[PDB]
Amino acid sequence: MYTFVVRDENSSVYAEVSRLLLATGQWKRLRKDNPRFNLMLGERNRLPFGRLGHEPGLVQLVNYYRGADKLCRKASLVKLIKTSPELSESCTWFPESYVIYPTNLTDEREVFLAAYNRRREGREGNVWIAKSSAGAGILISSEASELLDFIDEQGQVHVIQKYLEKPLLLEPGHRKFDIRSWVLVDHLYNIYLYREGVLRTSSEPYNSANFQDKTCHLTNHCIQKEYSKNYGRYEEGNEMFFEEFNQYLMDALNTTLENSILLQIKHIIRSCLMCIEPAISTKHLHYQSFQLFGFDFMVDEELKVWLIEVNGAPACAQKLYAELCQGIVDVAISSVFPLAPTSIFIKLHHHH
Amino acid sequence: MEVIELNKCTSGQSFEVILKPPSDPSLEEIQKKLEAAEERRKYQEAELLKHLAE
Amino acid sequence: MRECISIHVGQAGVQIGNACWELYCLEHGIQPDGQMPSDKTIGGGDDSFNTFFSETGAGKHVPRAVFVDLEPTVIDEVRTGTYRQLFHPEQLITGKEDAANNYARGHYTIGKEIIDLVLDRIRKLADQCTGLQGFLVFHSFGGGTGSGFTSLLMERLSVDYGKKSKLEFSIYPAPQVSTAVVEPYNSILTTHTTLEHSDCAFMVDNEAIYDICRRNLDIERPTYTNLNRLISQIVSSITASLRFDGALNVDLTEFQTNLVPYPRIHFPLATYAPVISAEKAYHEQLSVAEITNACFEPANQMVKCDPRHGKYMACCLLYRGDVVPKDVNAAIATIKTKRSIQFVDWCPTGFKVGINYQPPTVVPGGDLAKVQRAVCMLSNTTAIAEAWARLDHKFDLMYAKRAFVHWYVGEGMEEGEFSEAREDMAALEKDYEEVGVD
Amino acid sequence: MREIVHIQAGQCGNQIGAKFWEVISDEHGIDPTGSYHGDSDLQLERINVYYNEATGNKYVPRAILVDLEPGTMDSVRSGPFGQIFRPDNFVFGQSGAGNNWAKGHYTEGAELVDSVLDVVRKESESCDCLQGFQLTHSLGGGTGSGMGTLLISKIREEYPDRIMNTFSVMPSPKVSDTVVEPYNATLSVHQLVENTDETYCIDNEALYDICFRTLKLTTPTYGDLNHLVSATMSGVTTCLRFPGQLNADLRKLAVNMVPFPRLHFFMPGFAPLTSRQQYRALTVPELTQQMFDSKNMMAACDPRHGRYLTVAAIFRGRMSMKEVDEQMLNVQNKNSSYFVEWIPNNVKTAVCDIPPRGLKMSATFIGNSTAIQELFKRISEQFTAMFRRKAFLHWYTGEGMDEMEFTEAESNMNDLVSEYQQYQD
Ligand SMILES: Nc1nc2c(ncn2[C@@H]2O[C@H](COP(=O)(O)OP(=O)(O)OP(=O)(O)O)[C@@H](O)[C@H]2O)c(=O)[nH]1
Ligand SMILES: Nc1ncnc2c1ncn2[C@@H]1O[C@H](COP(=O)(O)OP(=O)(O)CP(=O)(O)O)[C@@H](O)[C@H]1O
Ligand SMILES: Nc1nc2c(ncn2[C@@H]2O[C@H](COP(=O)(O)OP(=O)(O)O)[C@@H](O)[C@H]2O)c(=O)[nH]1
Ligand SMILES: CN(c1ccc(C(N)=O)nn1)C1CCC1
Ligand SMILES: [Ca+2]
Ligand SMILES: [Ca+2]
Ligand SMILES: [Ca+2]
Ligand SMILES: [Mg+2]
Ligand SMILES: [Mg+2]
Ligand SMILES: [Mg+2]
Repeated sequence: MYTFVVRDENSSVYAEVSRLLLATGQWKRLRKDNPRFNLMLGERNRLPFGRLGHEPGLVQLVNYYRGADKLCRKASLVKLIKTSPELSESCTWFPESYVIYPTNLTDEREVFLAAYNRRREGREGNVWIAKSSAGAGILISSEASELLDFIDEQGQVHVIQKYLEKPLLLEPGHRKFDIRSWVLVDHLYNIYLYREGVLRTSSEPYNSANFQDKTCHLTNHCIQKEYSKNYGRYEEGNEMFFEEFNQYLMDALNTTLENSILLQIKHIIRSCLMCIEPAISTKHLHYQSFQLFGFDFMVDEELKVWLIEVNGAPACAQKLYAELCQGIVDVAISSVFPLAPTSIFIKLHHHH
Repeated sequence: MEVIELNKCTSGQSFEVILKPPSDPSLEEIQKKLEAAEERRKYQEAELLKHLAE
Repeated sequence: MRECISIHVGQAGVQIGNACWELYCLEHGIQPDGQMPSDKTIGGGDDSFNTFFSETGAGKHVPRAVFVDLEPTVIDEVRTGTYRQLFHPEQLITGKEDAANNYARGHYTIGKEIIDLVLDRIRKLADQCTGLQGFLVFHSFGGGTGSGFTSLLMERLSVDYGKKSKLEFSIYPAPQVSTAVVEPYNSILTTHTTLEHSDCAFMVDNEAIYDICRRNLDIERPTYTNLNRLISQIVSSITASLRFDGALNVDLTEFQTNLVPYPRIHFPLATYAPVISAEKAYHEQLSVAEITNACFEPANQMVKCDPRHGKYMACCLLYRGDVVPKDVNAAIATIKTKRSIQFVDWCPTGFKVGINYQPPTVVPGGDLAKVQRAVCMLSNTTAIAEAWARLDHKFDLMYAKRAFVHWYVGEGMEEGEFSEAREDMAALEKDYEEVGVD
Repeated sequence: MREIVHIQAGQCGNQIGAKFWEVISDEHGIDPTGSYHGDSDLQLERINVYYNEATGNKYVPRAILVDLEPGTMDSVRSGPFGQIFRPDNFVFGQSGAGNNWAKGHYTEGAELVDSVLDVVRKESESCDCLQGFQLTHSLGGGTGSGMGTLLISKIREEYPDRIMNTFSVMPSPKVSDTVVEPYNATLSVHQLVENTDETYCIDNEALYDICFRTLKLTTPTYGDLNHLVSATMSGVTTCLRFPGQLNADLRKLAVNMVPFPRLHFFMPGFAPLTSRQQYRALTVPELTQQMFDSKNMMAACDPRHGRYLTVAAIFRGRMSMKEVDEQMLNVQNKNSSYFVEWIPNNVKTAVCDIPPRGLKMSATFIGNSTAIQELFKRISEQFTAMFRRKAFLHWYTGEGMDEMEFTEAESNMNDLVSEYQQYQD
């Protein structure tokens, strides 16, 4: 009889895992403060890693890699990419980005204007986007004065990265979109990619002559369901899955999702996770770790994949909660606490 | 990667390697804390005996 | 030359003291009867070993130690043990009933009535020193004597020896080799009243020594003898610079200078390797780069934690055996490129390195195998704060219900000394976070 | 040298105490004459904890036999090991207590208390360093109850900083001598709450249910109930009488078991408990699963009705200490809903190489559980059933007591029930 606890009631993902665990009759749930446990579904912020792995006779497992925030925070990711030789500053799949601190507080303000003036002088597209992790608060503008003046009006760190002025547009509609891939990493650091992805598409025609209205530029699921007037017109819930998106790519462009986008995605996920393995690995640690990730990708009109950000506590698509949650119990939990396919994941082999 | 202050003797040697440059109570007060805890003991034990006398 | 007096308080300190002086004698070629064939100055001399050993006219090399326990059953093992002849009866002080794992008992009730005696016995070894450096105090955190009495002894030593240094060797409490439950109280009580009196403290977590004995020595259930023979190795390696020729860590003062920039953060993390089972057929002798690369694994730290998520303030590498500087610098370079070694911006990113050619001595019949080179890394990391967080959490759980508090109050302690000691730890944890996190 | 002073008062007290000395005497190799004839040095390691070394290598238990009628103690002296006891340590009256707490505590007992303490004092003055006392007695009778508590009240007055342990037999209407046992029990319990550090509760009903159901004894006897107490007393004292890495005296043992001064009432357990399929070897799992089973507990209290404050387990025999940890760690990690979460590591374990007589290996259970409140609920319910009508009060009011003192004992134990209740939630 294995035992676990719950410390994040707001997690729609692991709320299902706990429901499945109790359905097996072999996992008993405990109060949220009982240290005698095998598995911990911990909180998001200020998770007490230091107290894990000190209970005699208990092998403990947690669902958050300590130090993953370096990859899931806006400013941390950029600093990680420009400082990590594995990715280098010339990383071809990550938009040219810069970390900018508000003037009321290192900082890459001057380095940003340097490349900005270089672009304004060379007639090139010079539309940037400002964002941060403390947002739901994003500003798109082609003027460097408005971007910097908007960050100084706040009080937390921000990042200015190139805006993809040539995004891939679906038809019919002429609309933007992004791609969400779920990647699970077990205690052995095997990198499993969920065979099922989702595209959170915009229900508005992309307009390049008006960044003021951010409904055809932002593809978030909550902005389309609040500020968009064509929500649910083309696909149910602005969510297209890998089956239909694969058929469209074959009818219009004469190619497959595997060859055009999936290879780049599997390459980006590898490069990001292998990069920070020696920093977050729990190979010879007194406790074990495994975390679910949510990579958000972009695609331009040249079928080149760019990395937007990585989510450390992502939510899932309503249609994929069952298949994915069960998979988490198969490869991540039961692999360490066995019970008494055609895996739904894609192992991304690598050199540990 | 620099090696400074190399000292060698018969039974070994020691040096320093730099990779990157940077960027009470008196004797009177203790006897009081001890005697004070001894008084609270005597007062607690006295209340125990007074209880037994009743 | 300058002398060092060692003090062993409680069962844990006294047993670990027994295991170290056994090692010191094997290293320095000192027989159980105290004679030293290699010492050519009969009954005198200011050699390096004389920092820990004095000499008599008869040529007996006697430790500069003092064993203190409030119940005699543990010290008696020394009076009749293998090295009974080293010490004289003055150096062994024993009471008649212990502190029942009660800090308030060892500190107040029982400690007051025996403190003046220990001082006198220590004053007798001090008068034999031409230039006393300071004291090495071995004790446990859980034991009522190791915790309650040690803090009191420290307060007085800072009064009778103001300018002298005081290093600690503290045994962190681990449930796998303990039968008590109030150890978090004692640990937090003693760390509060001792903090401003200890210049540098080496914490060993029995849980760490336990798993190193189970994993590397293939002991299914290790005894205190097992734990002590390993802990005495680390201790030997840390005190070697004071007993042998050298220029690194040559006096107790150099330990604070090289390891403790901020005072309240005086708890270096220790790491040791290799630890090889003697029962093994025959092991492949590890290289300098391999054993050094092991110093950054959690599996051989005296306290289980994650230095990757802390920041280093200082770092020492004490080597023993066939090691040359050329090989050391080679391994270090390779490790900086594979590891996460984040220093604090107000401290140099460097390593002081000491090398003693004599390889580690092993007690015949012991559990460790003879290796040609070994190393011990002393690193001041904010990651050791995890050990405090663990302990401070257990303290909160019990104190929220005032559990076991009556046992301390009943021995003369005021309930306020709990919250006063706890708030001090809340300050010690904040100092670690102010220096480590961003 | 950490000596213990044993005391047994009353019929139940002395019969149980006698068998106790019969059990451990055999374990330490002490024959009925006081001569040692064992084969292991571990039998003498801690022999001075319960025995005084006389001349000629004779060992004389450090016990004091007490009672207000000569009957019971005449049996002990003529019994198997009766000669072993010190002739002077027999202190007895002739009137008797008539199963009346008042007589044992105020009138008859009072006249004899000074002479008993004179012997207690004589045994202590020889101790190099006294750990503390232990009294065996029942609470439903008059002597071991009324006088027994009176002794404790006076031993704590002369030795206010020594440990006072008691093995207390609680009355049950299924094994009842007199209808007034709830009176005597309620009065004693208040004394134990005040002047004892540890009290092992031993319900005669649980002893009866164990002999009848688990042991398959058709018609149990007081002697059968005492064999269990004998073996149990031997178990809880194993860590004290034999060597090992334990190094624990009575005070240190209480310090880790009593989180609160008044909640020092334990439930003991023993395993195995087999009926005569008696030669089967018992595995470490079986030893553990029974040790925590209520049917192996002697308080007649369902532990699953409360929560464990602290638990202590002692294992005897040549076994796999690695295997002991696993099974114990298994019981915790499989029933962690019954241990309190505000006391980390409240379950500890000890191993001993010497097993009891005639058993490859055994396990003794010591539990400080809030379930014990169900015991004091029975006693308080039976008390109120009679005191509400003042029934049988005259036996006591005639001895000099007032109804007020009864009302206080009533409210005193109801408080003890409420105290155990606020820690179960
Ligand atoms: N590493 C190691 N730890 C020990 C040793 N002896 C005891 N301990 C630990 O010390 C803690 C208990 O403290 P003790 O040293 O036994 O108590 P004490 O200092 O003698 O003080 P008293 O309570 O009066 O007995 C437990 O957590 C033990 O695990 C030892 O020889 N080696
Ligand atoms: N450099 C860039 N070029 C083009 N579009 C961008 C962009 N950066 C962000 N976006 C748009 O913003 C969205 C992602 O925003 P971002 O991830 O920064 O906020 P967020 O993290 O709160 C959303 P989530 O965490 O749910 O993925 C995408 O849908 C994308 O269309
Ligand atoms: N277990 C056990 N209980 C006993 C024994 N003798 C008496 N009792 C119980 O003790 C109570 C009577 O107390 P008693 O021994 O007569 O007290 P005394 O007057 O001091 O001798 C009743 O509840 C009995 O069930 C015995 O030998 N074994
Ligand atoms: C399990 N155990 C205990 C614990 C408590 C008591 C008691 N009589 O209170 N007895 N034995 C031993 C491990 C070292 C002590
Ligand atoms: Ca000399
Ligand atoms: Ca000082
Ligand atoms: Ca009379
Ligand atoms: Mg986000
Ligand atoms: Mg001790
Ligand atoms: Mg009777």
